[PDB]
Amino acid sequence: KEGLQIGKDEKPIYADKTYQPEPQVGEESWTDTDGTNEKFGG
Amino acid sequence: EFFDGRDAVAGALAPEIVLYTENVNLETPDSHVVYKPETSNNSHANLG
Repeated sequence: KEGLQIGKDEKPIYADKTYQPEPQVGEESWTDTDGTNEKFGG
Repeated sequence: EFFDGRDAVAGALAPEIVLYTENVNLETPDSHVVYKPETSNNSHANLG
């Protein structure tokens, strides 16, 4: 309910609405191969 | 190596692509890799 989880610490860390998600970042390689019900934010 | 399509159930098995696999003295004499995910080699992630 709190947005895009961006890591773990058990306790899941959530995106800070002030700056996350960064418009300047994304997937790193062209071989994403993403079809398995992924979670995306912007 | 020979390849066929997607259905190719029992008898409709006729090759459509024939690839001549080989081994070469591959080398990169004037360039370096700037992005490589995994330290190991020959993985789907290493295609990119």
